[PDB]
Amino acid sequence: MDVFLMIRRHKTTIFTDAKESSTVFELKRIVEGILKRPPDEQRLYKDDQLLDDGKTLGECGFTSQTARPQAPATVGLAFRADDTFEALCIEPFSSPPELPDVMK
Amino acid sequence: VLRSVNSREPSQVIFCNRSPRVVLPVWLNFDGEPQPYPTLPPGTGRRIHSYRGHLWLFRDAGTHDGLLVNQTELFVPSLNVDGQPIFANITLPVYTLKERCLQVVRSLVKPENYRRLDIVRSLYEDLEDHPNVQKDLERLTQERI
Amino acid sequence: MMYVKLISSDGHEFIVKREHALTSGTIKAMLSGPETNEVNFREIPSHVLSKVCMYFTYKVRYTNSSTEIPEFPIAPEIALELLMAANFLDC
Ligand SMILES: Cc1cc([C@H](C(=O)N2C[C@H](O)C[C@H]2C2=NO[C@](C)(c3ccc(-c4scnc4C)cc3)N2)C(C)C)on1
Repeated sequence: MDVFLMIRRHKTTIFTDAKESSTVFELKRIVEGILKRPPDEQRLYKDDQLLDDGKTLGECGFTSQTARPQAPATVGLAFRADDTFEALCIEPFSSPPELPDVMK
Repeated sequence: VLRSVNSREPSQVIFCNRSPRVVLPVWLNFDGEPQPYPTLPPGTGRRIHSYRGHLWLFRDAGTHDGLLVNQTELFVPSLNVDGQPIFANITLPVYTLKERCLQVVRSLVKPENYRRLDIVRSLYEDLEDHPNVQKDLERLTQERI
Repeated sequence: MMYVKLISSDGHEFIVKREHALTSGTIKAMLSGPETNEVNFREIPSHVLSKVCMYFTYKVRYTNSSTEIPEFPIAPEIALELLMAANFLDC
């Protein structure tokens, strides 16, 4: 089972997939290959929860049922600039307009 | 061009609706006229009694959106090996994003008000051009030419 | 693999597999003619461009597969902007 993810930090969102059986650390290797930052400089989150490097994605609650291509599950990412990391900040997307009269 | 062959060879089929739509099976008769058959609720199946060389296609019963059967447009019952019925798997296609948007907008806006949406004229016509089996049959006919 | 950066009108940066992004012929043209792997969309806000990237993933996964295909979900509040975006992107 592939799971489909959005790795999000500030205004950056990475679309990627991984095996449910792969670990958080292996996912950290994917983002460093993309965003050029080592795992020990990365923190991955599910909601407000820090994930252990050794845990599988499925153990962290990323399953095919909840991480679908058309509806990926969100991973928070925070970087260690020099020390104490930073607090997780995932910027939300823009707001849709009010439904036009003819659709409401 | 597109018509069922009068093979007179019975062929048993399972119409399996692996879609979330209510499915309308449509038989192309010996003259090429589309014949609608009873609908299938989402996820249900029917063992239909058919014939070799007959032509079937499948649609959303409410909107006439196109559907796939065994990964293609048309289903032709084949020979039943050891009496085993032929499986017909009806699925959603991968719609284009544009067509998928047209479906959702069509489902939310009465046709009188398409013109009241703030969109380019060409999209009005795109919205207004509701799926219809006969135009698809005409297109498919040229596809052969 | 290779990735590209897709930037919405409000400045959100979406990084997608190059192969996924090349689903859109419009984007294919933005990469080969008129930062080498970035495209800015002055007209597509982040709540639309995010759904488009989800569409690319969905299309690549389920095209030519024998797995039962799920509906691509579109919230009514974004259907109108997604329609114009999809039309522009030819996908
Ligand atoms: C000989 C010969 C006979 C024929 C022709 C004929 O008999 N046909 C045409 C197609 O091959 C289907 C078959 C047929 N028509 O009615 C049944 C009994 C039928 C009833 C319901 C459902 C469905 S589909 C969804 N729900 C149900 C229950 C499916 C099939 N079988 C014509 C006489 C119409 O062509 N050659």
